[PDB]
Amino acid sequence: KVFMALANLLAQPEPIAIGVPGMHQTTPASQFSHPGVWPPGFLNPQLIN
Amino acid sequence: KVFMALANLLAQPEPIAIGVPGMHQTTPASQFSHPGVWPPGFLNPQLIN
Amino acid sequence: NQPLPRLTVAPTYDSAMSNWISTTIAFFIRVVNSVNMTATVNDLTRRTM
Amino acid sequence: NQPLPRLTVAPTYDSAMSNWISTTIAFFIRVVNSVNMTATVNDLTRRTM
Repeated sequence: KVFMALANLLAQPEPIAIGVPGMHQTTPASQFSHPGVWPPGFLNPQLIN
Repeated sequence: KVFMALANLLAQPEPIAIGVPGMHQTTPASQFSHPGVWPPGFLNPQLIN
Repeated sequence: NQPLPRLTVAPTYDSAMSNWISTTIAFFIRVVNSVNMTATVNDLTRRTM
Repeated sequence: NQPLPRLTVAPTYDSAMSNWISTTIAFFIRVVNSVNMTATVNDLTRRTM
C-alpha cells in the first residue's frame, strides 16, 4: 500500500504493470490488500525499466 | 441452474465459451430449463482449462 | 473503439483520445518555451503556463 | 532490538527507525527534484519543500 500510494500518484509519467486485470495503476491504493495483487515490478525492481 | 449461477458471476473474471448456440455465458441462470441447453463444459469439465 | 471492458474500469491514459489530449498539451508547452515566447512573456510566468 | 541501557540516553541516528526515516526523506528529496516535478512546481517552492 505504501508503494501503491506513490505509483497511483504519478501514473501519468511512470507507467508500471499491475499484475492482474480488474485493477489498474490509477486504482485507489486501499484496494491493494490481497497478496496476489502485488505488482510484479514491486516484487522485483529489475522489471521496472 | 446451480452451475450457471456461478458462471454468470464469473463472465468477466473467468470467461469460457458456452457451446450451446444462442445461449452465452451472460444468459440468466434461471433459464436453462431443458436438457438440450446443458452446456458441454458442464457435461465434461475437461473442456475448461 | 474497443469493445466493453470485461472488469472494473479506472482512468487510463493509453486510450486514443488521452494521447491526443497529451500530445497537444505537450506540443503547446513547446510553444510556451519557444524562442518567441521566451523573449516577450516573463520567465516567472512562463513556468506557470 | 537491543538490550535496555543503564546509562544516560541521548537521541541517536544509527537505529533502524532513524535509518528508515532518513531514507524516505532522502527519497522524496529525489522525487521533488525530478524532471516531471521541476516542470510544474515553481523553482522557489521546491527549495522550501
